[PDB]
Amino acid sequence: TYTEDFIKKQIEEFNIGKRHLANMMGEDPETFTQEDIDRAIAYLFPSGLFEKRARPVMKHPEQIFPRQRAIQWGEDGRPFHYLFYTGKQSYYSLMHDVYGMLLNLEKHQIGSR
Amino acid sequence: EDSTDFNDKILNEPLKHSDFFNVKELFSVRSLFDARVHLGHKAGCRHRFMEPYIFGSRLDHDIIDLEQTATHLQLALNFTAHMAYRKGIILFISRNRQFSYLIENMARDCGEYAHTRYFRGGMLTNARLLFGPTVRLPDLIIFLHTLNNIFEPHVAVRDAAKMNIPTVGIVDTNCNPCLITYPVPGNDDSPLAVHLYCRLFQTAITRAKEKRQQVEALYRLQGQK
Amino acid sequence: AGSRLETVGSIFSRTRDLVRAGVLKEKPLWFDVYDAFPPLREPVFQRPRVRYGKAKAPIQDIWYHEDRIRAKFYSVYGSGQRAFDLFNPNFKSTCQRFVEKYTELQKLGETDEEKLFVETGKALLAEGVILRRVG
Amino acid sequence: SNEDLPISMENPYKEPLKKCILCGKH
Amino acid sequence: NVESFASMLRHSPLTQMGPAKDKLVIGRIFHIVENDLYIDFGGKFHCVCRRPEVDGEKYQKGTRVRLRLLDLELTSRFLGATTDTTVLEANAVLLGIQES
Amino acid sequence: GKATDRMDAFRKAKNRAVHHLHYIERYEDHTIFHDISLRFKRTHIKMKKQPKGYGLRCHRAIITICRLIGIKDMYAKVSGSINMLS
Ligand code: FES
Ligand SMILES: [Mg+2]
Repeated sequence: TYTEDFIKKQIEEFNIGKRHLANMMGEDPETFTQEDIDRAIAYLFPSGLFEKRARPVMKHPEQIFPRQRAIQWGEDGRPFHYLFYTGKQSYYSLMHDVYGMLLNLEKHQIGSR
Repeated sequence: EDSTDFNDKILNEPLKHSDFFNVKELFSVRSLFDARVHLGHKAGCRHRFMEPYIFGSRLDHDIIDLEQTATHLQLALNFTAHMAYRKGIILFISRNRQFSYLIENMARDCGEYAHTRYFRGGMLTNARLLFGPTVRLPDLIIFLHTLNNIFEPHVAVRDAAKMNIPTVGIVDTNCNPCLITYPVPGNDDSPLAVHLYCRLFQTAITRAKEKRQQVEALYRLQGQK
Repeated sequence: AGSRLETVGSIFSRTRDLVRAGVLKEKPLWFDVYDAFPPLREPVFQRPRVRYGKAKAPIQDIWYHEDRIRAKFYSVYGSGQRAFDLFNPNFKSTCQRFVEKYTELQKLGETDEEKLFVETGKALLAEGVILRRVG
Repeated sequence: SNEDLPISMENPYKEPLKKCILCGKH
Repeated sequence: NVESFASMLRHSPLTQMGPAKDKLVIGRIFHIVENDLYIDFGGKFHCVCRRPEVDGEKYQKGTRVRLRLLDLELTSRFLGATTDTTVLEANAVLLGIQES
Repeated sequence: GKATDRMDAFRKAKNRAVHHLHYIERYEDHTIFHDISLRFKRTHIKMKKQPKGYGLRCHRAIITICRLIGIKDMYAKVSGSINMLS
């Protein structure tokens, strides 16, 4: 489990390292893209491992780290979402919204996968 | 000192009044009759422990004594209002698929929680291992349909009894009110009855929360002056 | 610690004993409300059992004096043309109107039941109520 | 008391018992 | 002065209806799912009928129709069961559409 | 408690026992209020109330339970199937 504060620290470290990496490569820090970072990492740390994920990777912490939801209960412990005690609030709320829109429509009445 | 005075003037005060939130005006015997509360299942579907609440059988159809229903509803609404007043977590549980949308809307409006989907095992007896170590269990569970989809008692009432969570449940002529703290003998199938129950409980919760804010604000004003 | 024995006493009884013994450091939020306004029946788990032998359910049927009139009018003269509107709390069917007229004539004090039934039919005919017998 | 309470009666709507086609015939 | 529950039950339209078999009533449609008319009357349960093949387009939500009730609830006890299995629905025949 | 390792079985049983608790009413905090006769799955238990100083002449297992509960004096006789669980 990674907290939001840890993510913020990683983002700050990523920005500092990105500016340092641009300084090492002698390019403009402002106009430095992820492709430029990938090229610098590949040249500085040449890895021939066939699996790409085993090679050194320097990306944004948002993409590198997985995605976690926020804590539903606050200091008082009260959950923030009405359908919390179902264990799948995101799915059931989405199903609730679709069913509601289906009711509303009833009242009114190739490349896409 | 101040905390003890705060609790005495806010929490202990309503306990000294028979009806502090005035829930008697919410419902009447004629209102229940117009909502088809008295209707029940067949005599062959009659379950034990509901015979005292059943007024009688009318052409192989049970009739529920609305006099007992009114008294049980009065106690249930009073308990629900006090729990809402005490900032308690109220969970509406119902496995019926005809009123799931209505019950979820009621929970949104009153600010409380609802569970109208499949009840996975361990949501109460093993809640810490699923939601998290610091999860807070509900302080009150309200059943609008105590029976699951196989015409058997729901597992939530047994789990609530295990976890010492009081239950307010609507019980028809084929339910088991043995483990329900506040059984309300009525009709759980008529849409009018279900809507009436949702409105009465929503009004009781809303009034309790508003009166809690008014009393707390008045107490703070008195403390300042 | 708490107690998860749902079949041994009620939730209140278990909670009260644990608080008395000191196992539960703090009473639950619902404890005060339950004590102030206890339910009519304390919730204790009791196993349902089958009624063997000559035991019969105490639930009794619901019958009235007018049920004889309704059954007779449903047999002779059949069901009325007017469709029942159960939504209206003040709906009055042809059979009910026949029952009311029969009751009114009974209040007058006619002795013969057959004459009472015939007079009720005569009153409806005078009022214009359609009386189509099945036979 | 109240005269609207249900009374004790046998079922008046009960239909007569069905009889076979040969009932009552030698 | 206050109406008693016994008085309400005695004078209720459902009580004075008597047996529900072969009785003409008026129902209201409140739900349609793939040519299935979920008609509701003054009873504990609704009745599900099929849209008539003749001029069935007028059967929409809120339409009032005439029904011949056969049973207020379909319950039956089968072999080995300790209780009557129920469908939570009534049985009726869709005669037509109520017209005023 | 059941486990492949005996220590794990001890931990599981102990942590489940603390959640499943009864309450025993002790007369004057040393005995039972009245004599109790019961049968539970072919196990007959007959317990007699005793005055102070009598001691626990009940069973090696019942002594352990009575000491945990807080009962000081009782006389219990066990007949039939001597099954620890029953
Ligand atoms: S019914 Fe068979 S002989 Fe009468
Ligand atoms: Mg029901």
